Amino acid sequence: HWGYGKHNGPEHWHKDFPIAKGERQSPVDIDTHTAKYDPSLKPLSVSYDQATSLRILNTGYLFQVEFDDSQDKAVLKGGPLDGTYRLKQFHFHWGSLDGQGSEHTVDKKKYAAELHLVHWNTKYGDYGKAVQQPDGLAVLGIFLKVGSAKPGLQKVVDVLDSIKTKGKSADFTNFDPRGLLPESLDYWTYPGSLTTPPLTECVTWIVLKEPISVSSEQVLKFRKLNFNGEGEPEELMVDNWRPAQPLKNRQIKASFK
Ligand SMILES: CCCSc1c(F)c(F)c(S(N)(=O)=O)c(F)c1F
Ligand SMILES: CCCSc1c(F)c(F)c(S(N)(=O)=O)c(F)c1F
Ligand SMILES: [Zn+2]
Repeated sequence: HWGYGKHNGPEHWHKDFPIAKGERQSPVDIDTHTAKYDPSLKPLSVSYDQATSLRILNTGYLFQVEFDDSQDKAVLKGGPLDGTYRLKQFHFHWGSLDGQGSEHTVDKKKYAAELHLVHWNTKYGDYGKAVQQPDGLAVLGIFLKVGSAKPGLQKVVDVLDSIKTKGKSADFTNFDPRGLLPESLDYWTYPGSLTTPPLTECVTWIVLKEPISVSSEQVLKFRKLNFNGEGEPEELMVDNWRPAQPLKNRQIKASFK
């Protein structure tokens, strides 16, 4: 199966998922000097006041926190989006070293990790339909740098030892994703794709300019997870990021400056 290694990593994915070589692949390098300020973009509206987390899961590729998306609770709207997108899950990608781990880059700068909050377009009724459509998903991306601890991340960090291996889950209720946001909602936006197979071109990317700070100890705990399942040989879950893909004809828009 696909993964992040020499044998089955990003450079191999095209053989099972030919859209890997498509015209709107993600992530990309964000060249801050060619991005266009767009005074017509709206401020993002991130409404997470009624978010209901359910569960945290080690998928064998990453870990994800899942939300009850059976009602209009936690929604993203505004900015470049038409309509209303419902929060389904967040997850992270991270490095073996603090020097790498993010999927998007900024003027070629790699961050230690990248948080993705995945939302689906409620015009399509549910996630499984939405992920098939060109404007099905909106993913909010937030860079992590290593520095001061992020207090709102600690509840996540502390549960990871209960989901060390592929397929493990744990109840994860009452987690507030507002704790993971930076102060500023200034963003870049561009049309792209899932960054993991099946690499579908269904994503409007919204990448915040301001990183959040996490401690060395918090990211260290991400790196103790395992790609493998229980009772299989230990492979640390590190470097689960796809490198930047060709921008092709696309324009990155900035909400600011
Ligand atoms: C023997 C186990 C690895 S075989 C393999 C593979 F090499 C891939 F590149 C892929 S891919 N194109 O999905 O990365 C794959 F699914 C595989 F099963
Ligand atoms: C694979 C599709 C099922 S889960 C998923 C996803 F929805 C994403 F948007 C992304 S991402 N990285 O494009 O936000 C992701 F990595 C995922 F694993
Ligand atoms: Zn992701």
